[PDB]
Amino acid sequence: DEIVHFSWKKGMLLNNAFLVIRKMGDGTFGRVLLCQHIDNKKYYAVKVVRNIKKYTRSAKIEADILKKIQNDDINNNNIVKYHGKFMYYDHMCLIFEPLGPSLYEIITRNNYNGFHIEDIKLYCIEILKALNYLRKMSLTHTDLKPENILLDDPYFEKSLITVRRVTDGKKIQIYRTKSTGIKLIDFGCATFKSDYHGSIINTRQYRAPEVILNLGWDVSSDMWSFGCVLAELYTGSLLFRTHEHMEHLAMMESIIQPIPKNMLYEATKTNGSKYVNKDELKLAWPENASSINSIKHVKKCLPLYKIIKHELFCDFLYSILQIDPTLRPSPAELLKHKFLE
Ligand SMILES: Nc1ncnc2c1ncn2[C@@H]1O[C@H](COP(=O)(O)OP(=O)(O)NP(=O)(O)O)[C@@H](O)[C@H]1O
Repeated sequence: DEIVHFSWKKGMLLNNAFLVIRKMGDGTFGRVLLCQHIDNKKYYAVKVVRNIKKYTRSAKIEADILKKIQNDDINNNNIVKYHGKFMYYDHMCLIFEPLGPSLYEIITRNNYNGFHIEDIKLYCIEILKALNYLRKMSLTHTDLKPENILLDDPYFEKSLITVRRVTDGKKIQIYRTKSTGIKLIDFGCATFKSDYHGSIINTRQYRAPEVILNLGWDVSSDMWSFGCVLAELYTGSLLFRTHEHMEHLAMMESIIQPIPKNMLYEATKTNGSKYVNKDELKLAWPENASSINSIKHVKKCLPLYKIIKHELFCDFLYSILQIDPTLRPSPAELLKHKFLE
């Protein structure tokens, strides 16, 4: 529950500097409050991490990672501006720039309809600037999702526009934002090239095939998540609506492409073994399904080209959503794609 988070009140004075105004959002580890500094009058987003000692330790690592990637670009290379940290008694507090709602929240306000394709193009360019920078810093975010991409404008300036819905061609109204600038947040699980690599990364629905199949992962795993984000920005819904790995894997074959024979072979030697039919070198589907509903769910999955009506964006998305991680393009290469010109 969200009651587990830091107890606050309007008019609170944190560390003899920050005046609490309101709550901006909650995670599972931290509560983010909008604060005004009493010395400079500037506004900040203060993330108050929970009392627990293990979350304090990870927040320190998060602070450390954030500090390393702060730069002098105009838009901070589309990475959330981090200004420093302090302790409020037992609480770790991280100081950020104040940002607007997530791209997910905007989807929610738009009735889970996708953004207009013109706006998708611009969000895409801006997210890629951030990913290209992280690549140059040898950093894998590991938690790319529309919830972790915030609108640069904290005032959320928008107006209603008319769009033909992608599914049926029905004329509907959605919100277009004035600003198209974005910032990446939530660098807690972020991993440098030289650092330790965990077995499971990503939010389940944005998880890369090589992570699920336990084949080892690198910075190219972020690229798979990015493709899921983009599909969601277009349709307003998750590309992979699932809660278990086996179903998730079978969905990948129905929507994108069959899993490369070499990857299924390398999976038999790892913890991805339980997903592979060793003899036939194929997915253990529908053998290892959990119910008939799970099978009907995977059967109901349309291939990507039926979902993505735009031709250049479809080609763009297939480039990204490559099951083989070695075949995925880098952010630098994607910025040269015809769709973004
Ligand atoms: N700079 C910011 N400006 C405005 N809102 C923010 C900002 N940073 C975070 N938030 C909001 O606070 C929520 C939690 O931020 P986050 O850094 O993800 O917290 P966390 O608990 O450490 N990680 P997670 O458990 O994965 O959410 C986000 O989902 C946003 O809604």
